[PDB]
Amino acid sequence: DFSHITRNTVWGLWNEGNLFSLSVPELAFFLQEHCRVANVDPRAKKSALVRQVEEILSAEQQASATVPQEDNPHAIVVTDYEYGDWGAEPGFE
Amino acid sequence: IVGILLPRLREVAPELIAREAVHILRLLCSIQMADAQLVKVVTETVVATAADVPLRDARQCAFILSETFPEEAQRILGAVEHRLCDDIDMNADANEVKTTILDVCRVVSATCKGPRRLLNSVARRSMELLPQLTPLDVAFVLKAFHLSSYRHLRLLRVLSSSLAASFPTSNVTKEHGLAASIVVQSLAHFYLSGCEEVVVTLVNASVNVLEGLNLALTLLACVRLRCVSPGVDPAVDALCSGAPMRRYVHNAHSMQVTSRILYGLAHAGRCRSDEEVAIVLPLLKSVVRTPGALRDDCRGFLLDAVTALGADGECSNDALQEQVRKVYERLSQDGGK
Amino acid sequence: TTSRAYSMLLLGQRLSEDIMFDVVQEQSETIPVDVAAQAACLFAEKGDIPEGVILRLSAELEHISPQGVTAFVRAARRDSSGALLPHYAAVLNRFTERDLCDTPLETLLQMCEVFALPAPRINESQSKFQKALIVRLFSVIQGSRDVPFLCKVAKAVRAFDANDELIQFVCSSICAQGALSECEALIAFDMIRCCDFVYEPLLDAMEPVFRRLVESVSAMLEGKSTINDVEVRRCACFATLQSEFDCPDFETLASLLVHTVEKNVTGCPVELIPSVGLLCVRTRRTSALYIVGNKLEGNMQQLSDDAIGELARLLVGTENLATKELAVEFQSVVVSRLLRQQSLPPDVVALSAVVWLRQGDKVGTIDERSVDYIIKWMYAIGSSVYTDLCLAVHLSASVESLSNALIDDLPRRLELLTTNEMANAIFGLGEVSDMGARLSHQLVAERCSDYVVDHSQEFWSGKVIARLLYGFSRMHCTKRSLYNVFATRLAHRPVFSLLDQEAISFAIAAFGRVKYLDKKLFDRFTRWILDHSKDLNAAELLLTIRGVSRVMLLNDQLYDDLGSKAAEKVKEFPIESQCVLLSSFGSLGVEHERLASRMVSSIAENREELTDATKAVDVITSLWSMNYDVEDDKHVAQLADWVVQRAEELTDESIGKLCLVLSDTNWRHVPLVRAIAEQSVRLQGQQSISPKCCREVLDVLGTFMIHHQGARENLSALGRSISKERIQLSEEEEQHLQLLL
Amino acid sequence: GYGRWNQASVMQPETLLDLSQAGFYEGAANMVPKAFQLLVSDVAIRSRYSKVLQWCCLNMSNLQMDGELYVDFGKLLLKPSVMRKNRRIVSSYTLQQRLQVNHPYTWVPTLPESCLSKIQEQFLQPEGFAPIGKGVQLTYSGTIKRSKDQLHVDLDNKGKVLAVNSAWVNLQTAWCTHAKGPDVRLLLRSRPPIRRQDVELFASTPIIKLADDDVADVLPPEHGQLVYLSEDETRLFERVSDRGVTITVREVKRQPLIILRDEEEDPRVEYSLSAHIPANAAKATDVRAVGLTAFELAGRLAGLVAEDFVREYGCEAKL
Amino acid sequence: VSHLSARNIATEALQMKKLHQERGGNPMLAQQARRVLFATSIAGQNLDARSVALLLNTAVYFGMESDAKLVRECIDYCLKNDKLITVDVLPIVVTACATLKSRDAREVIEMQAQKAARNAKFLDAKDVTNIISAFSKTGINHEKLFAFLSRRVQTLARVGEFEAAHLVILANAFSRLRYRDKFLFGAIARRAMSLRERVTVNELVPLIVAFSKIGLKDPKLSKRFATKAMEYVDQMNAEQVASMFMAFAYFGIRYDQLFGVLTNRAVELIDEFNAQYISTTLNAFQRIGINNPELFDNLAERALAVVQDHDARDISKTVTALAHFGLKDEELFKRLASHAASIADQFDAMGLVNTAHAFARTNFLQQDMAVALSERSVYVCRLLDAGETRRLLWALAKFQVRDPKILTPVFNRCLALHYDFFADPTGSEEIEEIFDFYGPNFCPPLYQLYIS
Repeated sequence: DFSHITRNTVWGLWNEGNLFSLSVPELAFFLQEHCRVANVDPRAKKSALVRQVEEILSAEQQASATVPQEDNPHAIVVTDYEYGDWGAEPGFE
Repeated sequence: IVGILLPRLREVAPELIAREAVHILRLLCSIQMADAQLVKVVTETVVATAADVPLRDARQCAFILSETFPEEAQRILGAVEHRLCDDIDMNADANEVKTTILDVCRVVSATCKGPRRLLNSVARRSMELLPQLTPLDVAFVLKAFHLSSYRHLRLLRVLSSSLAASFPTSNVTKEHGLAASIVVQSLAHFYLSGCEEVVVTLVNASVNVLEGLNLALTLLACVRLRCVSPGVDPAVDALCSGAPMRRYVHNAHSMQVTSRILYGLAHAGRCRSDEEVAIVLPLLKSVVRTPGALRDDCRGFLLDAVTALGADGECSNDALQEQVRKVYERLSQDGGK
Repeated sequence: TTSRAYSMLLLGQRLSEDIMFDVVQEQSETIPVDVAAQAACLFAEKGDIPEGVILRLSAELEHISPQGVTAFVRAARRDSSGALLPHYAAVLNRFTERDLCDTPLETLLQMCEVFALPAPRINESQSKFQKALIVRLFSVIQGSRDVPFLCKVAKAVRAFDANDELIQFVCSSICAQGALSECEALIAFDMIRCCDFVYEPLLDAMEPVFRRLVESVSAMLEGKSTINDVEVRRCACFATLQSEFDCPDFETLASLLVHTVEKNVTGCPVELIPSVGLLCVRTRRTSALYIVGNKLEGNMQQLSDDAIGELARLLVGTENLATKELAVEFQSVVVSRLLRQQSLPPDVVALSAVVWLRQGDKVGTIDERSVDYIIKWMYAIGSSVYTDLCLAVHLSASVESLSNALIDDLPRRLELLTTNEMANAIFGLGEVSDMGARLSHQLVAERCSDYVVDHSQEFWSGKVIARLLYGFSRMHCTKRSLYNVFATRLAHRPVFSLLDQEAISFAIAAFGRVKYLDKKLFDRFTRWILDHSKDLNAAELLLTIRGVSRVMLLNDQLYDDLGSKAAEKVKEFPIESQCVLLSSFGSLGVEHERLASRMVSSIAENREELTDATKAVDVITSLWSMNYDVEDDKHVAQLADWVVQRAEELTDESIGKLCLVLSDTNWRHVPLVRAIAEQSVRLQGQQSISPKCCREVLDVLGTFMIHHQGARENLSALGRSISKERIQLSEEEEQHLQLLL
Repeated sequence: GYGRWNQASVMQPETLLDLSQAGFYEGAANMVPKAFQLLVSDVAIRSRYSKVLQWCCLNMSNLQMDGELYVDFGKLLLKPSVMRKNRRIVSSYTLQQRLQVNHPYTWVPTLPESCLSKIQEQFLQPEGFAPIGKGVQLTYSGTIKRSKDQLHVDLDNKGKVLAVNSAWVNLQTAWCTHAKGPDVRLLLRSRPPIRRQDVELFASTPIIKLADDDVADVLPPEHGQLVYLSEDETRLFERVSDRGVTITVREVKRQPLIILRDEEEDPRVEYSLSAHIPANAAKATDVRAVGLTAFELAGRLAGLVAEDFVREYGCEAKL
Repeated sequence: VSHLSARNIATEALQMKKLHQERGGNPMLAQQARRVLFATSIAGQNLDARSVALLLNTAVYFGMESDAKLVRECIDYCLKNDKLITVDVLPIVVTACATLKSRDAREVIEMQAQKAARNAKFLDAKDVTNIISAFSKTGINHEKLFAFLSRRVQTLARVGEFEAAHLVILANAFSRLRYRDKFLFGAIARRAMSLRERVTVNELVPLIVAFSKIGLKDPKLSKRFATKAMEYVDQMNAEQVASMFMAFAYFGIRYDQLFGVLTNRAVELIDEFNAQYISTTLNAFQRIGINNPELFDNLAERALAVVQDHDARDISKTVTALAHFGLKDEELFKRLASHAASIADQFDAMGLVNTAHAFARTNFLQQDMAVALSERSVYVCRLLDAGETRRLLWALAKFQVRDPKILTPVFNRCLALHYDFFADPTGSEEIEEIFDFYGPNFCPPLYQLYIS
């Protein structure tokens, strides 16, 4: 309903559970603006909106943030042929 | 300090447990800083969780809010009504049920209302657990059954009958002056026969301790009690012989008390003997002598009393009749705006 | 075609699944708006109204009959979505209320009574409609003095529409006539009880009439022995009304009547026994003893149809006054009266079934006639009746038809129940439906979950919340929403701090069954439990130990206290409870020597009650995980020998669990090993054993220096496919190896 | 507890723990990937400042955020506890990690007076470009501490609040340290979202009571604690190099009045270069020439004030 | 006051990982696993090493890094407790502490390498492959360990003891490790040939790739694999076809029949090509020298279908492959240029120079692309050698760019490497073109050095 709703906020919620902290207008606005939904049903209650938002985000992820530790031997990778800025490396010094 | 904290308290209130809400309301009511914003939300919380809340807290909140916020106290009492009735009925602790009936009676008296379902149970348990009650307790119970327009014949009759003039320190008592009158007024509010000996016994020993507005109320009650109860006639004679009444007549200073005394005495017909004249005259003197416009209850009581005195042809005292007529003239003049 | 269904629903009949299909009939246009509104009413109960129906209702505001107005109001008040509200917004309370009293006032009474429906969980039209209807009511009732008619209309308007003026006026009008016979007295008493109002002159006028009625009935003690049935029937009706109402003026009469009947139980008619019993329930009377039973034991068939309801309501409450024989004969009487015409209203037979079910297994199975009657007219059953049925259905086995009917109306029964009744109904069905666990109990569970997670801001009591959670957990409908929302709703300072020994154990066992631990909430729960740990009875220690261990919390003090408390209370636990407690403690590994030592003795002594021999090996295994030395005192040896004697019930998994404990602790039990070997041989004979079991059996056999040539011959071939590195060999390499040998 | 408390034996196997840790990802200091730089003077460092800045702008874009590039001049003073066992030599990587955990640096943005000889009165004048500024604009700058986070407010001299928004969060902070001249500090800052209710609330209630010369805090105690107020004199200049690149130079002479710590006591004067990086700049359009341009301009400005920085005002024993 | 049981959490997370990597990998399960794992914490409990590498393996699988507390408490206790880690747990730990950028995730690897070197002799077939595949990821540089492990591989494979799936793992790991040995790869090839027909195509292609990527100068194995690839060409998809194209190009020998059947395979799989491996199937052709135009037209036709989403390096590779015998299909070329302008994101300096050079030498000049590339050229010219600097300068000149801010850095760089700038004969002609445009006025020192 306002500008404090942001894709970053509605992602830090989705990844945290707790998606039910947003009231009905907040989730309706999120579906209308960011999710490009035609028009959310005003009759819809909290749970249906939460389910729709979670489904939209799940389809939105469209990538894998999991680095596999297995060794799949059917992977044909022909592609292959430091300053310490982006964080504070733990256990240093 | 409380003034600075209150804007925060109006935002922290919805998450306040009842035990702490009691202290909050006590603090904000002792210093006259209670508002219509904290009280509404705290009563909303205490009404929402009436399913399982310490009845002590509900009664405390209702009583504390009764004085300044009668509607919220009524809502709180209604919310925990049936649980309170069950506590009054099935409990075994005599002291707890005594305190509960007493303070719920105080709540009902303060808000001048009470649901009948709770009143039946409080009446039944008060009748059952009669002997332990100090005459103050019975007076408070009958007070609660008054000012609430609830009629319970069996309770009235049984409590009055068991009220055998066993007030503390028999033949000399001051506290019963604040209690006995109430009972009479209750018996005056409805119409029950069989309390003439009661008022006679009460007034024969309390005439030397009753003072001020109390007498007037009693007097008026007796007048109405004269409609169905003849034996109250000696008690009225006690009301016409009270030393405190005479000493107030000498220095009539309270206009409401004087107005009600006149209202009682006009229907008492006491305008024939010299002492009656010496009682009536200073009251009418001080009614007009005190400046300012008379207050509404004073206006009505004085108007009715002077109407009854003027219509009474037996008052041949020319000075008293002229005094009554000029009192009526002052009443008309101050009331013409 | 729809009008028949509308009338059936108005009577309170349930509509068969085929009837809704038949009434769909492609509800197109070219039909009057009244039929469309009736169809909307019909579809309101069954799901949500289709979009075509709501659109045709909205667009066809041409002219609507008062029957259509009733249908529109019912549809608005019944639907959960609120679909009618937009169009209802334009025509709130039928803002085209130009229709005067020309419509017969019975239709106005229907309009009044449809408003009594509780609203679904912008409103200014209510006051306008109610005040207009009050004016109309005053006008219509002014030109009449029919006491039954006046009382009936006041009861029809008993709802919050008149500001204590119509009633007061009606009571004054009734008392004005001064001809108040016993019939009018009873009708006026019924009306004045329904409105829960007291009018002092009215009670004053009615007091002598009931005085003379009770005086005649009490005179019928010895004199006036000539019985008049109408007299006793009227006295019983007065007794029932007074018991329900508890008037403070009509209490000498009630006390005198109870005194008369109590000390003079000689030949009083049966028609007085039920109603007086209600007067016995009120006012704290133990005189209900030796009145029902002693005077009414097997001869209550003489009671009239209307008097059966009072007896049913008497029996339902105060379960101490209902016995086995009374329940059986009452159910037989109800079944007998059911078949004929003028049958009883559904509430009475429903209460009869409740009384039948409360007993448990002391009776047989409930007659299918009563259940077939109850499932029909299902909408006519009240709310408290529904709650009682749901609570009691789990106390008697061999009941599935009634339960299948019960858990079908919950989506329709959502908005008609208070929160406490909702919790009670769901917790009650959360045993029979749990035993079912079918597919039909999935749509209903999900719909109830959605409804109770939407309006979750109204549940203000901890016990209701927790019993709701427990009921939804014991239904195999495990979501995240219904537990996430109610985990915080259970954490507010007003909602919290009201929990004690319940709504904590229930909450823990409803979290520790779907694995939704909340760290802070559980920390607070465990702090509370550790605080008031001296007063948790059995059925809590189990319900909280099996809950806080399916979420894997290693609270040292909490476990060390709950173990000791369950050690002190050992007899109360049943055998299956003891096994589950040991399994719960052993799952994590939280050793407790005192608990196991004081608990395995009970299972050893009551060894013969175990369902088969698998559970004994389960006890031994989950007693080993607790690092309790199974080589200790003979108590473990008794269960081991018991397994030995009947070592034919062991299956693959049981042998697998037993081999590990035998091998790891260095247990030299030879007979147990030989029994394992023989049972494994016969299992392989039945071709129902797994290679891992064979490998473990051979392992334990070899480890203990036992030959047992019978098993090695027909088990090893199975037992090497698990432990043989089949290095893949090509066909050329295979033929080369064949050349080698 | 009651019901069938002896049939607790059936439990569906497809139950995996689903702990909820609400309140985890939220906050102001826990919303963006940050970056740190310890670039030391005396080329090839404007390549680190290119790569890190480009990746930070790309991250700001992918999170649907916008920010601005803020550069200023001052003097770092690292806390004495950064070194250990009194060793004057340390790896440039170990130091960059030492400063990134505790942030034990004190930052003082200031420049000596009489340094406006070069700016606006040299070839820097053209560099400063058009002085579109409307002259000194008397303004008070304050910051408020909420229950959770902090807000920053700018109040005009005679009127209600003119700006109220959330605190700054700077993704990339670079300490481009010099030897004798004033050090140059580079930043890529962004604004966390702010609730319209909060801005309208702090607009409705007046913040301070500047009656006569003295000022006092009249903020209601139910909203925050006034921790820093300073009278500001502000001037502005703008440049447009045919690329929408609005490298704005701004001078502010702030006089701290409402003080919390002894660090901010005396009157200070600070220059500042700025740009604007919207949610579309990191897409297609080059967003590295802005960083390098600001770096070169800041280096030149630092060089032009080298001599007078170590004059009677201040001293630098950088050896 | 409430500590989750780490062992049971591990046994739960293993099931969660199996579900996540077998069911498809919906993010809801990943979020649930991360939620449960974050609150997990090793404490005064006494977890065994077997059930600590699991809390680390699953965590790192689900995205956990040194940021979390679980990892920081699991990477530790591996520095202090090293005896507990046996050769079964070692591969899991080593492949876990490989993507982790911490500085204990590199002391752990070295401490484990000091253990696997001593025990590189006492290892069976499976554990050697597991340890080698684990140490391949970390990019460690311990040659004694690799020599010992190669010795153990040869000893174990003297008698057939490797199935036809560990050969792929071992060859891939050593090739990615950049370890050139003729003995070990000869033994692996011998063992692979021993298990005839057990190496299916899906297991054959990666072996060819791994052998081709190691730099083994020899005609033996490249001759042997030819018939196997020729027979297996029937049942392989586009990705493996392109990868084998690149591998056979990098081996450096020309096989007529194999390449012919590969073209006949590709023409049947033209539809599937997604242009991420069209780059390889074109660059292999360019590198080997084969210039058969039958499939060039089909690749050009398929390049239109996917032009909007060519990768950045893909444009460079494809266009420089369109240099040799470029058929000048401007229909695709103009859109490729426009996309290259739009894809002007992070690129490769070599990629930039090759892109510009291929754009200029084909004589199909365009404006927007040239502007974008010239703008980007400044940030990368400081990392160019003399030859590529010359190529970039000529490409700029053919683009007719006179912006001083663009040409000053490249001129400074080319003056810095003047001796190498002038000493390349193959660019001498190009020199006579660059000064053909700029004239003696531009960079007088450069002209003075050029005249001499």
